Amino acid sequence: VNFPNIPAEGVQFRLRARDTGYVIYSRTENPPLVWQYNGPPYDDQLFTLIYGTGPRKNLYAIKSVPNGRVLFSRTSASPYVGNIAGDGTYNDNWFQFIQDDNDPNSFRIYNLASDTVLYSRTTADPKFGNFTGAKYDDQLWHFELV
Amino acid sequence: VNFPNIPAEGVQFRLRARDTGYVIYSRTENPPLVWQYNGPPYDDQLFTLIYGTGPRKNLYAIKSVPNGRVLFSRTSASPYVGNIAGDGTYNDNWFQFIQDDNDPNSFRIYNLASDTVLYSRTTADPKFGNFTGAKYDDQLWHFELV
Repeated sequence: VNFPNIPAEGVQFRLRARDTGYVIYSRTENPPLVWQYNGPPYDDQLFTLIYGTGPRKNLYAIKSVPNGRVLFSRTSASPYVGNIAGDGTYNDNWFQFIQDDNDPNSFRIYNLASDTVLYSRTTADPKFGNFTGAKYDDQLWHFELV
Repeated sequence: VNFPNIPAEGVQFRLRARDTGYVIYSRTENPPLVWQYNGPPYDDQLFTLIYGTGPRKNLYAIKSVPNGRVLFSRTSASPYVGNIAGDGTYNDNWFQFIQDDNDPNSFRIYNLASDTVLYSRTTADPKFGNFTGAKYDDQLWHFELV
């Protein structure tokens, strides 16, 4: 089931993991350019969505407020999760927000191209990344409106 | 997780529901034109897949062997599940085969355009159809190679 409370285009938010409470950042210098962060609010944690239409209905690109790059999530080469210019030029820039089957206020950030979800955890490296497999709580996210 | 054993293009199969044991048919006369059936093998139960590429990577159109129509699954207007000419001209012609997380030998037939899965049951009308909501065993299918 698609998440029923996806922000409108233009609406700013952070992506905060339910369990760790960490947020995603997306920046242009100092790799890793996309990772998780536990600390104060900074601009590179801010996103809006580009809504897919036509064949991309129910998919979205996740676009950085300060730098305009969109996220990607792939398994073909490193970095697996990253950012790129182009407003969703690449197929692996397109994400589905899939409501959790138990917690209606959380969702997984699912990539159709790579069949992966994003996760945030505290112990096992890599502590942020993408994953194809079973459902775990560390895959659950919130849109934190700002 | 995408079902790991999706038939090659050109390979014929029936779509058989795990629990009811019914198969899907897709025909051109006698509505309903797409429905479930418990009976002898007929050619209108045979399908092959068209593999999506580009924005349709990991999606598939489900094409009738005898009549060439592809399935659709929609919520805009009746019939909700049906067939139509072409090789997936329409966005609701494109399906994802999503492995069940508990029974690795079964999958759901998921439509990205309509956010629905196909189901087969013996109880309430409509006994075959599409559905947006919780996961149930009546949504589980097999590819039956012929």
